[PDB]
Amino acid sequence: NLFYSDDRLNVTEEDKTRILNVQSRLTDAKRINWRTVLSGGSLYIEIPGGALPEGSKDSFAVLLEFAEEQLRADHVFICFHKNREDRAALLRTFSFLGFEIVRPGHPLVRPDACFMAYTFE
Amino acid sequence: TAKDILDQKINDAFYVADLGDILKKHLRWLKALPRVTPFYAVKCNDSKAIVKTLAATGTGFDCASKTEIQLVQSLGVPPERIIYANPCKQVSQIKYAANNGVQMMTFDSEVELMKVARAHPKAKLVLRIATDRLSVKFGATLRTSRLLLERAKELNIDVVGVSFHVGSGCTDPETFVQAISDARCVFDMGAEVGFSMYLLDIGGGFPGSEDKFEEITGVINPALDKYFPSRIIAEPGRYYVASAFTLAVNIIAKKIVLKEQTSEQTFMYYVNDGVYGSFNCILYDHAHVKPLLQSSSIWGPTCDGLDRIVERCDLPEMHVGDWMLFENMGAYTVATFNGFQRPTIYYVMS
Ligand SMILES: Cc1ncc(COP(=O)(O)O)c(C=O)c1O
Repeated sequence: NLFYSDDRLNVTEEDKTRILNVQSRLTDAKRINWRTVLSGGSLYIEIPGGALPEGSKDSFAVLLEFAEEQLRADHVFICFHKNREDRAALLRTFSFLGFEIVRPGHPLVRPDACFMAYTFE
Repeated sequence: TAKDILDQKINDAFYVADLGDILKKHLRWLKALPRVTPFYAVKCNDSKAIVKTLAATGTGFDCASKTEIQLVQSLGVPPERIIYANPCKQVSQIKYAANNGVQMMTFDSEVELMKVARAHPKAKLVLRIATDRLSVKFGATLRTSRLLLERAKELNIDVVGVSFHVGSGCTDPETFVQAISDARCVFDMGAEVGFSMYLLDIGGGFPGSEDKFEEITGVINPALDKYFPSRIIAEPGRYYVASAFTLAVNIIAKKIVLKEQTSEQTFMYYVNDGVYGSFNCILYDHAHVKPLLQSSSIWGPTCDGLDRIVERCDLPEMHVGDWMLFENMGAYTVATFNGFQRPTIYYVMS
């Protein structure tokens, strides 16, 4: 339904709230899509089955321009099942980015899934 | 030593930190790394005291956010000791750093480059390379490095050096000696593409407990005297602050579990500090914390599935209200209202 498109991104849409399908046509990479969902400022990216395709973070980093710059999101949350098998390495890597683990019960988030929250500045 | 002040407060989870251990370890540092200038990765522990002593000695500061250069600028540290080395940098952060005199900014991709170009084009860029287990990949590969080195020119941006970061869990020194080798090759293509490079940053990852340093530092010193003889900085973290802190947790629940087939008493203690509060390690780096006093399993305040501090340890009975201790809880155990907690720290400077 043609939400946004620039030189590096192609986000088509799926239905309320607003779900987004952001896809990175990066300057030399393979195809990396992120099924996200924007709900009241904050955007919630779902994390693929793993392992991750070779493109991110260069893709995911673009996924933070937008949405900080286009969706004007104050919060971007990631989520993956728990499970999985690399929950550690996952938790660890995204923490290298300004992320942090979210204590269950938060007002901005099910129990089968592990969340992480990155806030903008 | 300070391993008593705990008791002086025993009469709600709290820290005590041997603020001397911070210093002796810095002393140990420049005795083991005389060539390297340490830049504290403040994200490891952004407590003002920890920083204020460190700043007052002679350490630079690897910052990674807006609030972090705040903390360190407010302590009157000159922006010539600040290096902005966040893996993924937001744009507004590039700008804030620009407007505030910080010049050294890392990068490892063209994506990071464009961002730097339109926010702080007059920055002193340091190309972070990828030393050889994590999801995404961090640091440039030896090939893409060159392409970044040219692109930087084709953009007219000053690249002044290279960096790497082996990080924790490096189970072999021959990884350090290799990066410095690759760090040479990159210095070349830079000097070859036409850059007056002079800054080698070797990142951080060196241990902060005795469970070794000089072992890693001793394979380094001959490697630097080799590839880089006549500036070298680092980004340590876990090192400085690990062995300084000791966490005091209070048992806030008790349960006995039996498991009878056809005869096995086991205890479960719940404390007021969890894996979503302080013990990020055990689901991050899969830690193995041993508890100290003054068969069971220790669980956290959140009744969650993996809020499990220790899964199985031989321990005498209690009851509730008792405290337990964990040493070397200084690295990545402090942060806040997302996401809320804030404990209280007792600094003991002899
Ligand atoms: C660029 C950089 N420097 C330093 C650190 C922290 O170093 P240390 O492992 O000693 O805590 C981090 C994360 O590990 C980092 O991303």
